[PDB]
Order: sequence, then structure tokens, then C-alpha cells
Amino acid sequence: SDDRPLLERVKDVVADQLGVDRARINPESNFIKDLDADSLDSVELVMAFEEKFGVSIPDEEASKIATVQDALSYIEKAKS
Ligand code: NA
Ligand SMILES: [Zn+2]
Ligand SMILES: [Zn+2]
Ligand SMILES: [Zn+2]
Ligand SMILES: [Zn+2]
Ligand SMILES: [Zn+2]
Repeated sequence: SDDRPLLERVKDVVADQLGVDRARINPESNFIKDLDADSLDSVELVMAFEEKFGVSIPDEEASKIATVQDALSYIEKAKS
């Protein structure tokens, strides 16, 4: 009914994968621009969202997961 638990858990994956200070992670955080995600970091992060949330993110959708919000919205829609 609100996105708070899934936002918490998305930020958990972002923090585990990228190692950045949790305080820096917000819905508008862009993985490449803000958190210095390189191409390898990005593939692994996508795969972690897939494993952690039991969702599928094919390469055509993966390219569009730019931000924390994108990932949250995608997962929410996948589970709907
Ligand atoms: Na494809
Ligand atoms: Zn947590
Ligand atoms: Zn963890
Ligand atoms: Zn991999
Ligand atoms: Zn977006
Ligand atoms: Zn939502």
C-alpha cells in the first residue's frame, strides 16, 4: 500500500552491491551518474535485483533501470 518496505530493500541491494553509504541512496540516485557504477557494476546490480526480488530483467529493460526509483517501480510492477 506504500512503497516504503520495498524502497528499504532496494536500497539494501544497492548498498550491498556498490558499497556506498546508505545515507547517500535515495529514489533519485542514478547508479552511473551519482554512484559511479561502471558497466560490470551495472550488470551485477541488475542480476542482484533479479535474485533478491525474484523478478526477471531482460537486457532491453535492464538498460532503462537508471535510478533507485526505476528499480523499485519495476519490481513493484513485476509483483502486481
Ligand atoms: Na533480449
Ligand atoms: Zn534493510
Ligand atoms: Zn545484505
Ligand atoms: Zn553476473
Ligand atoms: Zn526513471
Ligand atoms: Zn510504487
